Amino acid sequence: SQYSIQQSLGNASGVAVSPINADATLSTGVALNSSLWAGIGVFARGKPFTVLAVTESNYEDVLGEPLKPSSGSQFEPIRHVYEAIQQTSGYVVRAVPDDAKFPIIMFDESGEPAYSALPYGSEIELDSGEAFAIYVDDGDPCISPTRELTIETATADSAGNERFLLKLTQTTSLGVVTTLETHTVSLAEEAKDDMGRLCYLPTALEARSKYLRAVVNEELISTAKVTNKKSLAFTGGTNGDQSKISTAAYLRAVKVLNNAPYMYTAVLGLGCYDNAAITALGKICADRLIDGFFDVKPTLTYAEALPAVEDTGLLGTDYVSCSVYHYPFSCKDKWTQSRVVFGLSGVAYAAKARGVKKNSDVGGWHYSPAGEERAVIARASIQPLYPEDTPDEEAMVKGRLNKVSVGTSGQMIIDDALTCCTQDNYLHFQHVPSLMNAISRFFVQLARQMKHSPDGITAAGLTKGMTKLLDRFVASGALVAPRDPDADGTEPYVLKVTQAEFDKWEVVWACCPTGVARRIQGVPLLIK
Amino acid sequence: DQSKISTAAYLRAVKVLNNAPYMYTAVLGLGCYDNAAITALGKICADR
Repeated sequence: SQYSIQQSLGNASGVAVSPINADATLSTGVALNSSLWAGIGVFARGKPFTVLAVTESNYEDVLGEPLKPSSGSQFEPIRHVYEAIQQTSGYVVRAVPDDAKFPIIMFDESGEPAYSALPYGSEIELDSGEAFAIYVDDGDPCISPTRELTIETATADSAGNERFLLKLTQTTSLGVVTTLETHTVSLAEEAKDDMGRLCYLPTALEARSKYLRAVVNEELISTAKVTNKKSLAFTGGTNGDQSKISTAAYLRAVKVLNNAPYMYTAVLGLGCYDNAAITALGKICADRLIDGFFDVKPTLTYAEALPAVEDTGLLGTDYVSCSVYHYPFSCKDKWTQSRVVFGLSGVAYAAKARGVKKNSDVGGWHYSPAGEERAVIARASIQPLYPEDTPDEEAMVKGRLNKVSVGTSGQMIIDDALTCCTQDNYLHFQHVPSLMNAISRFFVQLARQMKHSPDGITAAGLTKGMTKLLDRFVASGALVAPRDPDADGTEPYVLKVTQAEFDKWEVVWACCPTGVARRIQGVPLLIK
Repeated sequence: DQSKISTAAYLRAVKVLNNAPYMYTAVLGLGCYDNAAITALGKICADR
């Protein structure tokens, strides 16, 4: 019609405006100064084999209350999570034993309920007389506190379908009874609630409720009717024995964590001392170009610590960014007030996060996770496990094992930044791989955004983006002038974007990383 | 019954709005949660 604006204007009278170009102002949003930690573990409450999300204000309820050290070896990951959350949120994966079962309540045409329990990861087959089944997907075995489900009759909708109110409430062993969630659902395939949302039972429970799930029987759903049932009771749920877990469960959990569609920059090995799982997490590091902080069993003597590092499998050249720790000390627990021992992965990641939060523009990735201002260990009544033994500093450094010490003022600190790389070059320090991986991740983002463009745009865009990013790093202070300014020039970074064939755009950037200050030597002199 | 309306009616209404001989600088999607209608209104934006 009129007031319309064309864009082509080919060989005919008229006026047209071309669409806005906006190609010389292409930025990239990656937000490099952000770090999240991902880990697997064994907990009390949570959905098994499904990626979770833990923040500083919900971990207690999403992951359940902390376990008890006297129960067994399952008390480690909760403490690791508590020590690592202090800085940033993260993602966890809960792995359960084989015989863990969740409760199920199955109804019928008349409405008389029946109870059962089914192992995790299995769907439900409905009997002939069963109309619909409701089960709990929070992961809690519904043993303490108990959980009760109530059905109440409600007013029918405008169309005429009957909608009933579902109320699930938790009751503690002491006697405290509080409501937990409520809904208005119906068995009709098209009925709607008062607010207009869909009220069909399966989809409604799946979408708007994070505690329950339901299934229905298509044949019997037409004639199904529900009565008024008050104060039902889930039963049969059982978390099983969590002391022992087959390596298959850990492998499945780490595979799920691999396939998780999220972003994280640390693969913390939360209290999982299994060689296969540690190797898989190292593979995750190598694949995603991130950092890992694993730790050997913190109950081995200094003599057996060295062969265990070779055993755990990351010693080689593929995993150049994974650090291995060892903390053979005792401590007094924060919650249960007992004598417990656990690892150092959480504190190592806390040190790394404190380092990465220093710079604000691009984030400081060049700070090593050690020292007395960024890696202090906060515990209670640290009592050494083997006071009669002594470290093996030279052997530890040759075997790539970071060691704890006592810094100034008497608080224990981490005093090494050595990775699992065996080659004796710049790559075995901790900060260099992290900085290079940050650059590589930014490059991947930029090139993915800029793929499939003509060479004229591509060359200029790539050069501009890389020059800007590396200038930001140099201004931050992570790159310095080369050590020998005679052969390899005098610039911190050298960038070269070239074409190899019709489409092989090749970018080569060489950077000079900063030098950590690990060994300091003073030589006093006297002047005649 | 104004509860349910076929997408044909919404398409006809948005076509009439497109062909309207007036001047406006905002194409507010007043409480119409239909994918086809929203796409048509986006077309109106991109055109005018």
